[PDB]
Amino acid sequence: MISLIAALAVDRVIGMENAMPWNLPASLAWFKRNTLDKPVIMGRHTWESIGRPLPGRKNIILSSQPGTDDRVTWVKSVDEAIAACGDVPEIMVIGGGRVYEQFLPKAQKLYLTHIDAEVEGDTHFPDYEPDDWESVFSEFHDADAQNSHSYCFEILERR
Amino acid sequence: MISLIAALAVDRVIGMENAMPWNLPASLAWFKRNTLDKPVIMGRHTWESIGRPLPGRKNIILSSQPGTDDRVTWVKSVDEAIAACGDVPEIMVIGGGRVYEQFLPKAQKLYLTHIDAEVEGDTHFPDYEPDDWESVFSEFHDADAQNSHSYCFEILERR
Ligand SMILES: CN(Cc1cnc2nc(N)nc(N)c2n1)c1ccc(C(=O)N[C@@H](CCC(=O)O)C(=O)O)cc1
Ligand SMILES: CN(Cc1cnc2nc(N)nc(N)c2n1)c1ccc(C(=O)N[C@@H](CCC(=O)O)C(=O)O)cc1
Ligand SMILES: [Ca+2]
Ligand SMILES: [Cl-]
Ligand SMILES: [Cl-]
Repeated sequence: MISLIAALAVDRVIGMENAMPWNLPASLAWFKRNTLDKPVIMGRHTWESIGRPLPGRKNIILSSQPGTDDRVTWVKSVDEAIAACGDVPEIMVIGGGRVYEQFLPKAQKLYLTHIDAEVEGDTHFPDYEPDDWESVFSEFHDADAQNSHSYCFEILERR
Repeated sequence: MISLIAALAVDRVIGMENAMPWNLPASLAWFKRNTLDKPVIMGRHTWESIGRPLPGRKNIILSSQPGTDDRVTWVKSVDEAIAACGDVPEIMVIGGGRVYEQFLPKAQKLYLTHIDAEVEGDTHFPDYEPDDWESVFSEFHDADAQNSHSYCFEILERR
């Protein structure tokens, strides 16, 4: 089963290249809890923003360009990315935009962090008609001394 | 001598009700570099925001209220704060607003990170007179894959 995990600002704006203007360690903990011990597929820009292999996960980079680093798996197509995962219960696709667009059709679950931040951006998370998806869990949190903005975790299942 | 080290958004904003809406590991690395192996003096709110004692530094908390952690030194006056420092070449004051206000008058140097972020602030860095300070180092950087906003590091020495 393929799942997409994303952090979205108002209007579904997502990061493109530069780091997003927010500080949400609680959201990063949610991210870690949901991807640990699973294969993660990301595009090149996401890899650069991360800056190192995520520990405890099989890191797969989908890109047309060459594999800089030997610590991760470089793939050139969706098929190859899938194959590289082997046979596991759940594959996590962590972005960016183009990567999400390529896997959404095959996706069965969405883990989303909705953040109350108005960011100007070009890229948006693909349009999902939540009537093709059942929202199964939603939990809101206010901003605090450690988290810059209000955020809401949501899990949606493909119906 | 005493030095103040701070991260200022536009209009000299240093703090908000919640965590600052930025992600700047480069600025945190500059903060680490310049405070390592030195005593650091902070107010209670800054302490609570950090969450733990800063490694490799002597952590001194200036507050009217009682000590909640055995890992740090709790002081009740600027005078006591200074004394707790011992015989060191440089004492770093890391905030917040009220602490900076109390130490500015005794400071000989400022290490500033100016960040291009427009935010409604709660607390601001005390107004400094540009005629009283000399900039001896400046370095600009744009936002990138890991840093959400452009910033510039500056070190000023009292004329
Ligand atoms: C830029 N980036 C991509 C990123 C960030 N937040 C997301 N958040 C959500 N919800 N979804 C994503 N796909 C997502 N992707 C990053 C950057 C750093 C780490 C990271 O350091 N993660 C550590 C946890 C934090 C830490 O140890 O500092 C981990 O083990 O996952 C993760 C993703
Ligand atoms: C909230 N806060 C106060 C803070 C933040 N940035 C600043 N930046 C500058 N330039 N000046 C300050 N006084 C300053 N103070 C913090 C929070 C965390 C860490 C921190 O984790 N510092 C690690 C470095 C970062 C890391 O390991 O992620 C250190 O060793 O100094 C420091 C200050
Ligand atoms: Ca100069
Ligand atoms: Cl990407
Ligand atoms: Cl404080």
